[PDB]
Amino acid sequence: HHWGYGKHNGPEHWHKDFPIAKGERQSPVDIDTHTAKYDPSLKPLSVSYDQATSLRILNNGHSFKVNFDDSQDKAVLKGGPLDGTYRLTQFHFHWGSLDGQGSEHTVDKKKYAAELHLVHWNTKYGDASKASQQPDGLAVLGIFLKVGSAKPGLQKVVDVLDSIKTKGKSADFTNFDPRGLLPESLDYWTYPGSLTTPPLNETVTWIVLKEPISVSSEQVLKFRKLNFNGEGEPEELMVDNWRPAQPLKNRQIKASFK
Ligand code: NA
Ligand code: NA
Ligand code: NA
Ligand SMILES: [Zn+2]
Repeated sequence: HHWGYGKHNGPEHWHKDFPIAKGERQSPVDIDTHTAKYDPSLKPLSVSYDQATSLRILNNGHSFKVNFDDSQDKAVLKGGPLDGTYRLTQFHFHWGSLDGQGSEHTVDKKKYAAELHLVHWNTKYGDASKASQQPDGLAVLGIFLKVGSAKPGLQKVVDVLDSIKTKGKSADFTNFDPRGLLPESLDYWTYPGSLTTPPLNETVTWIVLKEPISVSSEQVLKFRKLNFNGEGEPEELMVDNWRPAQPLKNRQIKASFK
């Protein structure tokens, strides 16, 4: 009886195995754009992805994930709310059964069709496992997806999904450039939060970009052909793999822009 997104194992059940699910710094949250305070001292955000080296893509039964070779000082996030340097290790997505839902964060209660999470670890902790345990160990760059015009840089991802349809499948996935997934603006909101999947560790600085990327209906439809199940099991489409907004509790969301 593994955690998932269904009626009997979904987000409302997670707290039994992972009591931190009811903690003080859980993610995602609704971003109240009127309450968020512009912070004129945030340093400029620096997203330096030109030497990123992708390795493999996987269906883990909960999302699809592209892992990067993070053994060297390449693809890094710094500045903004962050102290030091955070190294990209993987990205994955959350998406809906319909275009009107799928994101984890919301903006004034608005749900986007999907959300991209680029996950980075603080290099002061040596690798991602140790970093994942520290209160300032991880930084996730979150990017909303809306349905409209195609995102050309997503197409190479979309086209490999047929090869990882079911849980447990993986494939080599080299030379993917995550710069092709970024919007024009780096305007963002930031707050202290958690992983949005078990174990829900409260170790993430969230940086959520204001500007969504547009992807086509056809691109997101291909996400929805993935399966939660393993090969040979009854087909359950991988859709609505998003955790809803959690209580903000005492937290402040800061804006990088006026
Ligand atoms: Na990792
Ligand atoms: Na853009
Ligand atoms: Na769900
Ligand atoms: Zn995620």
